[PDB]
Amino acid sequence: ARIAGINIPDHKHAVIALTSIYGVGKTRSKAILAAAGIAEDVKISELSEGQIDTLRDEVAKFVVEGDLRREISMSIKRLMDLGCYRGLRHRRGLPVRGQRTKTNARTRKGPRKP
Amino acid sequence: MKKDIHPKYEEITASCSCGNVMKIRSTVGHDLNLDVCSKCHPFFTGKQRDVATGGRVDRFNKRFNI
Amino acid sequence: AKLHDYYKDEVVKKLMTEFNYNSVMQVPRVEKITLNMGVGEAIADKKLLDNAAADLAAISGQKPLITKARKSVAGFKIRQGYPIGCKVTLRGERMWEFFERLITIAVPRIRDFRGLSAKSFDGRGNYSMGVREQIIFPEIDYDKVDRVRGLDITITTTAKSDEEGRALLAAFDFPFR
Amino acid sequence: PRSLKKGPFIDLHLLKKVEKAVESGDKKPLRTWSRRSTIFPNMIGLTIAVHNGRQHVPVFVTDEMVGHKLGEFAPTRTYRGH
Amino acid sequence: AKQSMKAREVKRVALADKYFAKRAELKAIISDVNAASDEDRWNAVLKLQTLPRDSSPSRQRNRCRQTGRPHGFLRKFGLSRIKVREAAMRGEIPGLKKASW
RNA sequence: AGGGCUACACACGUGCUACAAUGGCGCAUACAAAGAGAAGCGACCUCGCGAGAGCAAGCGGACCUCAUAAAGUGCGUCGUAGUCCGGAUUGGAGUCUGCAACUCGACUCCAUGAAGUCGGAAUCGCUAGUAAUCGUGGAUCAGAAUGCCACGGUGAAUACGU
Ligand SMILES: [Mg+2]
Ligand SMILES: [Mg+2]
Ligand SMILES: [Mg+2]
Ligand SMILES: [Mg+2]
Ligand SMILES: [Mg+2]
Ligand SMILES: [Mg+2]
Ligand SMILES: [Mg+2]
Ligand SMILES: [Mg+2]
Ligand SMILES: [Mg+2]
Ligand SMILES: [Mg+2]
Ligand SMILES: [Mg+2]
Ligand SMILES: [Mg+2]
Ligand SMILES: [Zn+2]
Repeated sequence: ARIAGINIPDHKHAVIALTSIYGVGKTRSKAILAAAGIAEDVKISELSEGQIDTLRDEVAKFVVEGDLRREISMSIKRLMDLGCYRGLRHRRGLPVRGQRTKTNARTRKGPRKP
Repeated sequence: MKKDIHPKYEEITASCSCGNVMKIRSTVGHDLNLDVCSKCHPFFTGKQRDVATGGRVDRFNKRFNI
Repeated sequence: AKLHDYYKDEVVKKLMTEFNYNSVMQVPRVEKITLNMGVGEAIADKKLLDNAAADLAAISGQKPLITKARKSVAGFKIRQGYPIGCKVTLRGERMWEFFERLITIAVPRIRDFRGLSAKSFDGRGNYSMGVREQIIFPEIDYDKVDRVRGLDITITTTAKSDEEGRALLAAFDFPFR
Repeated sequence: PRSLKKGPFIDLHLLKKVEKAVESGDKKPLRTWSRRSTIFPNMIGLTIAVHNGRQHVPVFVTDEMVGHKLGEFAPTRTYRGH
Repeated sequence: AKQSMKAREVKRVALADKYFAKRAELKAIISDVNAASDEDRWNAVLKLQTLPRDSSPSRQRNRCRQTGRPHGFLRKFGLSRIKVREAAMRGEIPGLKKASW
């Protein structure tokens, strides 16, 4: 219950808890429990320690919190150092992929200023 | 120097991708494996010669179709 | 250490042959490398100094001298005695270590490094280069970064003039565009 | 993005120009209008000035922008603020 | 439609249906997987793009067959909704009538 | 030739999607109608997690294809969480159309998982196969709908009265 440096919750089924890793959603959680042979109908409670350990090194076979944060933030930083269009969008705090800004840009624009 | 005010400064190996591996007593915390170096860098050995293994290769050359 | 031995034999040899010197003592040594971060935003975020200090501590393994405003400067809204910076002096084995680390790891890792200057000497052979990104240094984790504060660096040499300064640094394989 | 079974794209006139630039070029930037052309690793170190709509903004080609097109670095819509 | 736009669409259909069978084989070669993709596809892409742009069937707007109108077109009758209603109420369109179900 | 109509401190309309348990999710199995097709629909089989790709018969169409309907029903899990709700953002890797998907296409896979706890004054639609919900086709269309125009599946409550 201490994979990757986080505090993955008990009382949640195997997948429902393993989603919590920053880099492990439902699909990668099913794949981890697949390589680990661990059933997804059980919690992370009734798993023996060796199960948690094999889960650990398969999660490390996948990408994890610190390195995911680092890689995506360094991707964004490479963009904004490159000074391309998407870099400018990330800088200015506007939609990046071409969404609508005249209206409906809030999750990317913040709440309304004036 | 003084004690219990300075960080940890053990001996760490840093290995680049071209086979340049350097032993340096440094303050990182664990082993390091970097990509560029003072040798495998254009401006450091060949500024109009060097090769890379990234966005100029992985992103383009791997997918290149000429 | 390693770079110090490389100096003591190879660079001293080549410098003697290059300058036609009568004494080994007459070749440039290096006093120190003083790593400076003139934060200047501490007046805004007092915390931002202990975080910046944490970075010089990270890059070079010495707790940094948190320096204070020498005198009152109202234009910058700073008084006399307020901690608006933090520095470290690296001299000796530790300086040699850091110098190696810099030249071999961080000077290549600068963003599209088109090269370093060759005029950045005071006028007696003491170099002073400023880096624009703290991330270039490997020590940074980026797991504990607030912002992208750069820093500057002064290579203090016992050299006589700018010619001896350039000679000494180029001898150490400095990029020197 | 453009499919791999067709590879990348670059206009033929631009390709000829950039190959001339990286074969015997020491003279002048390349004033092109092909914002749609994926950058080559050949042009790395060139100063193509791509049409932003009204002028041509110079862009020194860097090897971190390879699978990118000439229109990511030319801005078409200037906006000071409200 | 300004006349020029009409003539534009005329020349566009003309050059499309002329340069056909060339654009099409180049498209087949590019979509193809074989020939080691070395010169086949990387030369077919170039030849295709350098074929005059007018030759593409993706520059036909399908204007109204009478009034050159870009919008409101119906391929079946070849006319805008306006001229379609006009001729359909006059009776020049066979089998056509105001439906009501 | 490129760009803009797609620009964004903002305000309004019309919609889509939710805020969840009458639900989400996996597995199993039902029941349509109306359409459209030839420089088109495209069986099958095989490859790919998927988008889709190769191969390719049939069909100018009560014959072939698009095309597997969904909600439903059974089986389990969740246990009221900002959650196994939400799917906005953003990154990475692609597929397809098209000369070309950067501004400025649509989808696909992985991860990232925001607002949002049923919404003020005010305001809207509907008297029955209607409202409400579920899904399918068309036209425009090289590609590009949550819009529009059609089609069916379940299927209400209430109307004292002026
Ligand atoms: Mg996760
Ligand atoms: Mg069209
Ligand atoms: Mg006309
Ligand atoms: Mg608009
Ligand atoms: Mg509003
Ligand atoms: Mg939904
Ligand atoms: Mg029919
Ligand atoms: Mg939330
Ligand atoms: Mg959440
Ligand atoms: Mg009525
Ligand atoms: Mg209905
Ligand atoms: Mg009733
Ligand atoms: Zn190297």
